[PDB]
Amino acid sequence: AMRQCAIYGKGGIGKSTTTQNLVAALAEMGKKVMIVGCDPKADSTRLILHSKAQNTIMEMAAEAGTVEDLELEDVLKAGYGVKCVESGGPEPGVGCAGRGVITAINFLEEEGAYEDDLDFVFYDVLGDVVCGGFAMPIRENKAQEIYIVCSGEMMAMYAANNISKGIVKYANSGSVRLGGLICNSRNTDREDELIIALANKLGTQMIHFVPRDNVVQRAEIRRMTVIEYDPKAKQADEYRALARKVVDNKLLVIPNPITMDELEELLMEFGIMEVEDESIVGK
Amino acid sequence: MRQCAIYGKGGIGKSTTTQNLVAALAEMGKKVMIVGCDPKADSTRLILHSKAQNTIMEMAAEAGTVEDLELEDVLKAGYGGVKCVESGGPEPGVGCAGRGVITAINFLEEEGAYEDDLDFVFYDVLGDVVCGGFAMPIRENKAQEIYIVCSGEMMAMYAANNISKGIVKYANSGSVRLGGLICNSRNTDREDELIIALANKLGTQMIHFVPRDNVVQRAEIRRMTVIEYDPKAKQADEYRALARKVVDNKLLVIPNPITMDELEELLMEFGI
Amino acid sequence: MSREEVESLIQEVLEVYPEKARKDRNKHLAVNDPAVTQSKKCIISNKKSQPGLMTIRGCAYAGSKGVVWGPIKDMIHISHGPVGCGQYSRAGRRNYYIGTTGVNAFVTMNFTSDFQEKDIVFGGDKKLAKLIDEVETLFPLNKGISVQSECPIGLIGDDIESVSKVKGAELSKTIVPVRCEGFRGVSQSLGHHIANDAVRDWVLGKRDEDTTFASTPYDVAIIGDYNIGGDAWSSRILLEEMGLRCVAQWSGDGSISEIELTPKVKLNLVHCYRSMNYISRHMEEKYGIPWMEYNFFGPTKTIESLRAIAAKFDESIQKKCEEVIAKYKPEWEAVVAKYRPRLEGKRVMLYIGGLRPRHVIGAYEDLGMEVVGTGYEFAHNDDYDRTMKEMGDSTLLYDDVTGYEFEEFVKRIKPDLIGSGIKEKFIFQKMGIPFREMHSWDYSGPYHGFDGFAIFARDMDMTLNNPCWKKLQAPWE
Amino acid sequence: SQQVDKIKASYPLFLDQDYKDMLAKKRDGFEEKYPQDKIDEVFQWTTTKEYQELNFQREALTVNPAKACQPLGAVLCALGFEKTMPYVHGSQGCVAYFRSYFNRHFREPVSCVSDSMTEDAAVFGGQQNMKDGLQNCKATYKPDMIAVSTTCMAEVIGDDLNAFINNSKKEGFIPDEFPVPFAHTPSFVGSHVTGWDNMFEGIARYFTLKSMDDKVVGSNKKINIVPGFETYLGNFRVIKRMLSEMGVGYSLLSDPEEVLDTPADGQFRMYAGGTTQEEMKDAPNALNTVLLQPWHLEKTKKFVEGTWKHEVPKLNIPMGLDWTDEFLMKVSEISGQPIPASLTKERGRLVDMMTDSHTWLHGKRFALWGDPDFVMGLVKFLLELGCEPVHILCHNGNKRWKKAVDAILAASPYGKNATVYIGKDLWHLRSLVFTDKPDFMIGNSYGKFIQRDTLHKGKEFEVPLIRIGFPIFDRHHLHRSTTLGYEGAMQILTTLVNSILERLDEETRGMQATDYNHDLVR
Amino acid sequence: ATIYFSSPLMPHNKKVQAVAGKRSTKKGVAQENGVKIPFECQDGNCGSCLVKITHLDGERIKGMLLTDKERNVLKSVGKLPKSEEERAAVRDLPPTYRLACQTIVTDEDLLVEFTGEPGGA
Amino acid sequence: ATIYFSSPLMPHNKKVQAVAGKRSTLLGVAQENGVKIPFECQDGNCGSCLVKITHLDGERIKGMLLTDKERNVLKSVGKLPKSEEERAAVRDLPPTYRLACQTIVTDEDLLVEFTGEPGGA
Ligand SMILES: Nc1ncnc2c1ncn2[C@@H]1O[C@H](COP(=O)(O)OP(=O)(O)O)[C@@H](O)[C@H]1O
Ligand SMILES: Nc1ncnc2c1ncn2[C@@H]1O[C@H](COP(=O)(O)OP(=O)(O)O)[C@@H](O)[C@H]1O
Ligand code: ICS
Ligand code: CLF
Ligand code: SF4
Ligand code: SF4
Ligand code: FES
Ligand code: FES
Ligand SMILES: [Fe+3]
Ligand SMILES: [Mg+2]
Ligand SMILES: [Mg+2]
Repeated sequence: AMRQCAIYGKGGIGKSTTTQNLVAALAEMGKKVMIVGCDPKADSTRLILHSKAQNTIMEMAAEAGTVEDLELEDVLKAGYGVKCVESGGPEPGVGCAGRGVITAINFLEEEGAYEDDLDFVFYDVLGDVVCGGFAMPIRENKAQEIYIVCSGEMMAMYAANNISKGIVKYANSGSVRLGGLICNSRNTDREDELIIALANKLGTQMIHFVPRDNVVQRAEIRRMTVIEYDPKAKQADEYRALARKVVDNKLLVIPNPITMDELEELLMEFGIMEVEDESIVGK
Repeated sequence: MRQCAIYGKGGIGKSTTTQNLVAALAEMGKKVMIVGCDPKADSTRLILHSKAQNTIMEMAAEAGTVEDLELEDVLKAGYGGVKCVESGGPEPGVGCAGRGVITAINFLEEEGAYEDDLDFVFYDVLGDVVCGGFAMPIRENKAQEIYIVCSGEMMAMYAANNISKGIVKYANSGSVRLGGLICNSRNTDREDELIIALANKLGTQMIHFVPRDNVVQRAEIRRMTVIEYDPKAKQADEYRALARKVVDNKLLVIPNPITMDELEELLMEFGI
Repeated sequence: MSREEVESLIQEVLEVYPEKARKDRNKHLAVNDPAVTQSKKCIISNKKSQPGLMTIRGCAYAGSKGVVWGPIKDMIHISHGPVGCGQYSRAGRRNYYIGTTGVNAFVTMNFTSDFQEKDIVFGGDKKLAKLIDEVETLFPLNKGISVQSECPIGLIGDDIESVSKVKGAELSKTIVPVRCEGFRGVSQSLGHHIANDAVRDWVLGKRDEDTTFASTPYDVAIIGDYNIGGDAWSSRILLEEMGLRCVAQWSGDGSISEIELTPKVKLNLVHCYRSMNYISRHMEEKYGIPWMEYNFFGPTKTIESLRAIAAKFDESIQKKCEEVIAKYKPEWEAVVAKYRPRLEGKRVMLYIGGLRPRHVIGAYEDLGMEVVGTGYEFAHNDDYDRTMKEMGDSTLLYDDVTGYEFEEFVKRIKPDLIGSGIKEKFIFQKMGIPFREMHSWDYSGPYHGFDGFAIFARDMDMTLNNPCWKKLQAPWE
Repeated sequence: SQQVDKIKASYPLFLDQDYKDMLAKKRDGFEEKYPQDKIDEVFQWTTTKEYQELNFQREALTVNPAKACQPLGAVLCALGFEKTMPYVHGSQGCVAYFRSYFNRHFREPVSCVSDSMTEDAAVFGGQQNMKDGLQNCKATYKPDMIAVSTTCMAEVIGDDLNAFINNSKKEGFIPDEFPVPFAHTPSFVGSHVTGWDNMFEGIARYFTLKSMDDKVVGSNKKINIVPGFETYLGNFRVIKRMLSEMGVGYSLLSDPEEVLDTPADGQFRMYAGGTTQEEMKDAPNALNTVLLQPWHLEKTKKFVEGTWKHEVPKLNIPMGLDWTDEFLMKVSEISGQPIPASLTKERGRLVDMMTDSHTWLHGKRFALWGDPDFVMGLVKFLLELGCEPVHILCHNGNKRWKKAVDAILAASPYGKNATVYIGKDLWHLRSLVFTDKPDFMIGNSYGKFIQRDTLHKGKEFEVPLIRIGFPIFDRHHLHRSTTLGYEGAMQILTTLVNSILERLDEETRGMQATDYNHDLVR
Repeated sequence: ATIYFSSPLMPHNKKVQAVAGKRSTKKGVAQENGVKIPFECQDGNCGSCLVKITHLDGERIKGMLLTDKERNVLKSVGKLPKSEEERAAVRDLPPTYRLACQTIVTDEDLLVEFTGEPGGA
Repeated sequence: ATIYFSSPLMPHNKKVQAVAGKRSTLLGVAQENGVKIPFECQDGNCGSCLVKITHLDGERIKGMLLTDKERNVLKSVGKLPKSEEERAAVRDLPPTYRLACQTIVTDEDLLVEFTGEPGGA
């Protein structure tokens, strides 16, 4: 009755907004969803709780002394009918930045937030680099279905390739699978077909393509999801379609990572980068 | 409320300089609090006119534990409305000598003696060794401003350097800064600019130069502080100017330690 | 109501104490505010008693030998040390059991080392070994031995753990040493923890590699019910009629096999938090067995607890719970109809250390009685967190109340009834206030469940409304 | 299931069919109980002679003892002085158990305090505990005197009360002139009677050791009486009545009957009666001092003879006929007052009651236990009634006491079968009454579990119990009775003969089976 | 009871077997085995004997009593956080930092770390 | 061999009994007892199984071989001072920081601490 899902991608493309809007759309269907923000930025529950920032598990453990004394109520905050928690992160420069994730999920599993009283559990995970903590939900079989947010940018599809490499590495010991690719518009002409070709190369699909709408900033200025701000807007319709196809998603495949030259030629194929030649290297 | 601490080696006029500072500040209508972080029970004798203020550790020992201690018996008010706290240490050889400072600061915070519309709190801390409860105000970010009392002697400059190193160690964990270098004279040639040179070498600014005279001792016999013993004294006005420079001080910097050979050369090329 | 004059009353009562005693005792007397969830800002508990003020608390030996280990029937409990400690605690607690005493059950018995001066001086461990050998010789049908240490055992310096290990390996029988010395702990509260630790370390993990027990998905375990006057049986019959099967009882009428089989249980039913929360938490961490608190005092609390327990199982258990509630409705309804008019609107003060005062308040309110003051000698801060909601506004709360304080509070408040132990029973019976022995149920009971509610109501009516209370003053006075 | 008109307590509610089925299910499922055949076989084994030999080969394990620890007797002694607070330097559990024990026996409030010594006092001693406890007790409960005894904790760690009390007095915790007598009462030495003796000796030494210059024997022309560990109010009352009837000036020392029998009139008297400090100061002016229970009053006897210069008479406890006569004659000789006609009439009435009931008492076999002096007096009285003691038990007896009881038995033709046991417990007595069945047992309530055991073997093997001693828990207001003097002998005779008659009536109640002996007149 | 003493002054960690519950404290155990823990008082008011206790058998943690004197001394050297004080008050569980002269050996495996300096740095 | 696993991720340290010298390494012992040390490779080059091992019985320290693969991984992680390398090379004594996948259990009492992160912060 519980579908454990994670959203990965390079920082700065819209993982948090897409995740929050997907949860908002799911809550309309009567589903009960829970959000875990495994990103050190700690802003993945902003648009749901209407607050300036949710207090992180690490912050509470530091102010209280240890994680064993922490309660669920001050850690789990219920807004829009869905539960929200934030992993946080350590001080930049010491430890491993993903350690907070390891502190969070573990704590949750010992407190009972992981009991199947919920239809959907989602992990907004930073996927700019795949190391301990940020690959722990893949290594410890804590995320069945992974969705990668990607734009028509070289770095975004590099991050998608790296996350798929991690998935295929941990494909033989667990049921962690790639459920599809989500594209957020960067005002690029050929980006839709570009990530279509990328997903075809990787052996996966687009779940959906999200248009760049200026109403998302108007929704965030109220610390609000776009679904609640205009229930009748077309961006809300796109988010609802993305949610319904996430629910109806049944293609869970082990991806086929491509090389750097393949990514370079895929960028070449759609005009984002010009044609390289060997005779024009020295001038 | 501004939290300031006075450090330096023992015997350099630290206590009486702090007492004159706080009495001068109280002359202007400000209200100040004194916490004596020196094991010697003499940090508050010149503003209360007493043989020796009973320390927090002594009362805690006599009253069983510190939980039975009351704020009224430890907080005594003196001339100018000053609040006086005295933190005695344990007997020699019995544990850390800095337990008194930790106990007293914790007790003062627990009983809420800081928020009572105070403006200045002064911690008179021993600076011979920076460790235990003596480095505790720097460790816990209790005193935001720190002033070191030194003279043109090797021990005093080394103590100032050690306190500067202690400030550097805990610089990143809180807003603990070295405001300046208070200079006390022992009637020796070429001392003022020696201390100005030390302060410029380790990044701070000299606050004020205090000359040695006999009026402070005549006031000391009467258990009296200089300013309200005789307000028209030249040294009384010098203490007033020192207080004015302290209150209107806005330079807060992180010092840089100087090596042993650097201090030796600085002492040598100035004629001593 | 009327919090101002109860505050001033606290101030007047605290006037005779010396400064230090007054300062400490001021923290343990409070005025109840039901809108408070953290009692630590209102009352302070689990602190040492002031010397020489006639406290009611006991020792850890009483809280371990006399409370947790004592009700276990087929084991032999050796009071290691002088005779008196086991003598005064023999058969003083009405933990009921079924067994042949002296053959296979040894609850009312008193096994003691009976230390002399030569034992105080020269060791004492070899005496313990010889005692174990004699116990095995004369009592072959016992299923275990516990050694509850008294005060001198730790003081002189003794290793009862090595003796326990050696003799258990030699005789192939479990020996549990319990360092329940009287000086350890400020009250009986630490005795519960020590006994729970002993069970966890020497008994609970015995049947870990065994899987010969056929467990059903309705298995439960009663933990924290010590069968005073048959309380545990009255709770057990209700639990069994609901469709649940109970394999363990902790520890009233309990056995070694029930303790060993408890880890094979789907739900832990904890009645007394204070004495068994440690073992419940350990079994939740290790074996993953969930646990909850239930209350069987009065009809309302019994129905609430039955529904809450049924909510943790399938629909058939809920239907069975509805069946038993419908079956037992007319009984307690008739008891209420008969006894509430005689007891309506009468005020009661309570002082029982541990879980009972918060629990009994619902049963009292069921008969129209109001609790005006309450307190526990050994309860911790979580207990006071739990009881503030139950008690009425501006009512009196005390912790480790002394004899003088309790007497002055009773004289000022003038309640209609006081429920407390034997040590204060005759004191308040002299002053003409009806008294009930809450710890022993005044040699009556049981009080748990619907069957116990009738006895509860009858007892309170017979004591509060007795004519003897109207003849205290001579006609010529 | 309960009927609102006939509400059942535990018995017989737990005899219903549903409860029986529930208990049977519990036992058969999750108890691993031994088969009933095995249980019956082991029970029958426990009643054999070989099991008795194994039981008497015990040296380390004691089962069901018949004695308590010293501070209980110390508190009982301390309770007998005017406005005196018993104080126990040690842990609080000791005081809680003492108070519960005495409340359950006397059904009266018992006041005692402890310094609540803990692990901190276990490591560093209990000087501060003593100071704070003395100050708090004096400030709160306002006693004229504080009587200090020790807990085994304080005895093992070597806490000396003299230095602690002097330090408390000289540091201002209590006034220097406040009387704080003390005694050392280790729980591993002797029993409660030894604690009573130790505490009384401590109080007497506190009040008289330093004022022996102006004391002349016989100045106040009174006789001191020391009762010892006594839990019968009637025993104090009868001694007072007999001494006042003779016109003999006396001074009862440590009599708690007043505080232990306060009336219920809407007020709580925490202090009542008791011997005043003046009578303790004037004690060595008496003509002589009489010890009512000399076998547990030896140390106070040494103190009285050595210091007070009193020729303490060699008297037994005034139980029975001969010993009461000897006590009366010795008191008359010491005080010079003749025995009046009222006491002669009372003795004649006792002899009349002895002759009236001699038929039913002759040849009856008794197994008794209790305290040394009480047991000796009871055995003597049983010998004067023609009864036959068989098993005499004293868990706190010594070799000298056993020799004295053997000498007493040898001087009567009814003591041939009698054997004396010292250091034995109630399990030994159960074995003795199983293998050598007497007619009745005589002791405290702890013997009731023996009777049940015998009833399990059979109705004809049952040995009924007679409750005379300390403590009696299952009966009400039996502490108001008397055991000393002619009155106590009368009550004991009535109890014995009526128990025998009630047993005979019970045995012959079956119609057409044994009712032919159900006589109306006995 | 097994106790492992550790210190930068000690070249090797030392394993000792101790009898639990003795009136003599961990200081007695340390002194019998020649473990140089600074003991500079006889009333337990200094902080010289401060040690860090780690329970190696986490399942076998025994409930204890934190004495008021020990609590005050631990707070005086700043080695008792509020959370651990509340834990000792409510759950009767020991804190991480203890005093050797006030620590009663329990029946478990313990690791006692000390740095050779008195409590309070 | 008695091994005490400790970690801030674990609520309680666990005491386990292990057979010394097994072909299965400390990683086998950790896996069979449910201790979650992050293992992220099968050729012993990732370094994610870095643990800190303390020999509780200093007398019973057993000499071992520090293989070149372990040495290179520890240097790539940074948990290998030159002094410990010299000690391991000359006196055949194990370093403070080890790799669980490449550590063979010896017949002694060990304390194994891990933070849950891969080796190298
Ligand atoms: N669907 C969208 N259309 C337009 N802008 C978007 C959309 N989603 C996100 N953004 C913009 O991207 C910015 C940062 O995205 P964010 O979600 O913080 O990145 P991350 O995925 O790292 O959390 C936001 O300020 C937001 O305005
Ligand atoms: N401005 C001054 N002029 C003359 N003597 C001074 C001056 N300041 C301090 N002294 C002397 O130096 C000594 C320093 O002692 P005090 O200031 O009481 O404590 P500390 O030894 O901590 O400085 C005093 O006894 C005082 O006589
Ligand atoms: S165990 Fe406790 S003092 Fe919970 S030591 Fe005490 S048979 Fe009381 S209020 Mo006697 S915590 Fe039980 C108790 Fe309550 S002995 Fe009984 S009645 S429910
Ligand atoms: S607090 Fe608890 S009950 Fe008290 S002694 Fe200590 S373990 Fe025991 Fe028994 S024997 Fe008598 S009453 Fe004590 S003084 Fe020595
Ligand atoms: S594993 Fe990744 S996130 Fe963690 S410290 Fe290393 S690089 Fe940073
Ligand atoms: S830290 Fe400083 S004050 Fe404390 S004991 Fe060491 S030298 Fe003394
Ligand atoms: S030696 Fe001073 S506190 Fe232990
Ligand atoms: S598992 Fe990767 S180095 Fe050990
Ligand atoms: Fe009575
Ligand atoms: Mg984000
Ligand atoms: Mg000074």
